Amino acid sequence: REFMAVTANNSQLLTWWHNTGEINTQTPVADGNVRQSGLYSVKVQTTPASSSLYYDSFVYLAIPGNGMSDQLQYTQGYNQTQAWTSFLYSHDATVKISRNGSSANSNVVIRPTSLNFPVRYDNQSVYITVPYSPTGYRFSVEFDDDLISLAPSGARQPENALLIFASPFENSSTKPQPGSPNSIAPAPGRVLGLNTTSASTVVFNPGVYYFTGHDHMVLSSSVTWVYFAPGAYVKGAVEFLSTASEVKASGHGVLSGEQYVWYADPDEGYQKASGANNNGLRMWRGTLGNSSQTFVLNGVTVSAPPFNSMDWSGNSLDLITCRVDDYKQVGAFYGQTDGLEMYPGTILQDVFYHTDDDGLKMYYSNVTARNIVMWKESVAPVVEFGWTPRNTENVLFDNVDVIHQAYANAGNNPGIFGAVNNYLYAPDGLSSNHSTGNSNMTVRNITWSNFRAEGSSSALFRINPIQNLDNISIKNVSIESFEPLSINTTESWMPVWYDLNNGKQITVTDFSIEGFTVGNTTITASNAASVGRIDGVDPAYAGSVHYID
Ligand SMILES: *[C@@H]1O[C@H](CO)[C@@H](O)[C@H](O)[C@H]1NC(C)=O
Ligand SMILES: *[C@@H]1O[C@H](CO)[C@@H](O)[C@H](O)[C@H]1NC(C)=O
Ligand SMILES: *[C@@H]1O[C@H](CO)[C@@H](O)[C@H](O)[C@H]1NC(C)=O
Ligand SMILES: *[C@@H]1O[C@H](CO)[C@@H](O)[C@H](O)[C@H]1NC(C)=O
Ligand SMILES: *[C@@H]1O[C@H](CO)[C@@H](O)[C@H](O)[C@H]1NC(C)=O
Ligand SMILES: *[C@@H]1O[C@H](CO)[C@@H](O)[C@H](O)[C@H]1NC(C)=O
Ligand SMILES: *[C@@H]1O[C@H](CO)[C@@H](O)[C@H](O)[C@H]1NC(C)=O
Ligand SMILES: *[C@@H]1O[C@H](CO)[C@@H](O)[C@H](O)[C@H]1NC(C)=O
Ligand SMILES: *[C@@H]1O[C@H](CO)[C@@H](O)[C@H](O)[C@H]1NC(C)=O
Ligand SMILES: *[C@@H]1O[C@H](CO)[C@@H](O)[C@H](O)[C@H]1NC(C)=O
Ligand SMILES: *[C@@H]1O[C@H](CO)[C@@H](O)[C@H](O)[C@H]1NC(C)=O
Repeated sequence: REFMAVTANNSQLLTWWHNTGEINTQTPVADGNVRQSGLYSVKVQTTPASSSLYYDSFVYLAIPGNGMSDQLQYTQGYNQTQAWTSFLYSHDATVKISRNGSSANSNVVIRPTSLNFPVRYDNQSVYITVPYSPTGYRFSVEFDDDLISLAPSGARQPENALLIFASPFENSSTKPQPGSPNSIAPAPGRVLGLNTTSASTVVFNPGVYYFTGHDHMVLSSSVTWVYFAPGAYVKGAVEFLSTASEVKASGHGVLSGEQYVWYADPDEGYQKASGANNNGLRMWRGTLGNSSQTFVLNGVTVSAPPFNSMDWSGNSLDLITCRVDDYKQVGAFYGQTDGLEMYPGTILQDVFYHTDDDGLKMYYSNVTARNIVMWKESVAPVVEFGWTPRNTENVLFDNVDVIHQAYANAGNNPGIFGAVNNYLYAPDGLSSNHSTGNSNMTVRNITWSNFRAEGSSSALFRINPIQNLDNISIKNVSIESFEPLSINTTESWMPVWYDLNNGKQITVTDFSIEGFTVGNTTITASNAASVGRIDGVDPAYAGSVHYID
């Protein structure tokens, strides 16, 4: 009979397919269709490896502009595309990647490079041995003959990326069990009524769903759980109306914003927002009441966000906290596609971020984020804590691998650790005016450890002390190489700042750097400037920046 995909559904491996897959690299796909990679084929086999059968795993594809040519102006203008595949496993597995029959053999580089997964080449295919881990893995497979140079940094990156998201099975806390109370399971196609349903749980089983570019998933006040099953592909954006103790989004399905134009404004027919009013449609949105709420986000893959990925509405955001795990953001080619907000007390781990703006937004206290892989695009720092002076303390960001960066100029506000200017006076974040800070606020007890920047990188830090800084520690940070000196994105700095109202000088206390390396060179106080390119620390703060060797 004619060939057909064969998927796995057993205790060791789960893969899925879409019969409405559409090969398309220039226009929007049909409402009920799913853009599929025409370049990469992926199959998975549970070890031990043998002549046994390999199971097909659907490879999704995201492209800049989502097929809307008039939206390309809102991207960086690169021709890069991003493909990815997800599967669940509970045992070591071999991932077999195949390109078309006419493609020549080419070695690959897996990022993060610290994974060191066994790789073998045979039968015009690439075999990667992915070990099982309860936290799973999220990595990039980069073919040497697919690398291109991104101007003006010259960064060497895949023209057609392929991401592999291997995740653990779903337990009863992330998957609606049989007999789950008061649930609703919409049929494939246009999804209606969720904004008025009396259901508590919305279940998206395998299939394709869409809300169009002029509506989104507004969930009624009774909905406290939305589930995206592995094999479910939902075109839309989520907004909870519930003010309950917990609102949750889980499952390993996909939530895609590809039908929305950049900066789509829900209050204006979803047309591009007027005057950068900051009302672009978020992929995750909620609204607080007068009581605490926890946002649990687990397993989901978000693709093609039309604006910031997430923000909660409310006068007091101190009552919201997040619990994020095994989550990914892909195909975020548009500008201002920020990573998630990590509200007070948040625990975020095992995440993959493709972002063209603020990545790890350190705006709240008692936050812990670890095991993150980031494909930083061309705008904003990897870590952001500028824009507005704040009282923030007790933060730990650990094990963050920035596998790529492609900045272009100083105006992009480049840097691994950055704090841009005050948004109220410098909307684009860059200004020589450093007298709008707040001497009455302090960011304290911050730890950024085990950060790794692969390939060419921007500056270690570009920090505006818009409020006092105290006890900030950088422990273990490796930069493989620096971007070109000519694009002015690699020199680190920290200018002296002053209080907006009384002119009191903002203070910096105990800012330590340890285990900082550039390529094969260890950075110390002696070569901090000449090799580490740290030459912009204000003389007033120089004595507060310590190199622990
Ligand atoms: C086959 O794959 C190569 C990359 O290996 C790609 O450049 C080429 O366009 C593909 N052939 C076609 C026409 O599908
Ligand atoms: C994509 O852009 C790169 C430069 O960044 C260029 O080398 C490559 O030829 C372009 N690909 C196509 C199909 O034009
Ligand atoms: C529910 O959402 C639909 C759009 O899908 C909208 O037309 C309708 O007015 C909404 N219902 C209410 C009560 O807001
Ligand atoms: C795997 O099988 C289970 C049980 O029949 C089913 O609920 C699930 O949808 C299947 N997964 C897929 C997408 O094939
Ligand atoms: C929060 O609002 C509810 C509903 O109006 C009310 O019953 C409750 O007393 C309020 N809680 C506080 C802290 O005032
Ligand atoms: C941080 O957690 C501590 C408990 O260790 C608590 O006292 C403090 O209020 C929290 N800070 C914020 C702003 O949530
Ligand atoms: C400091 O922050 C860490 C997180 O990095 C937290 O575990 C610890 O309780 C905080 N205590 C202080 C003030 O050092
Ligand atoms: C800096 O900006 C503030 C806020 O707009 C303004 O009040 C002040 O005059 C500016 N100072 C300089 C150096 O122009
Ligand atoms: C920094 O890396 C070294 C590698 O030898 C490791 O021993 C140390 O624990 C790391 N420091 C932190 C705080 O993770
Ligand atoms: C980098 O950008 C800053 C701010 O735009 C500017 O002051 C500096 O001169 C630039 N670096 C150089 C010397 O080109
Ligand atoms: C260190 O890196 C530089 C630049 O890549 C290279 O020229 C040099 O040979 C390297 N030295 C060692 C000992 O690896």
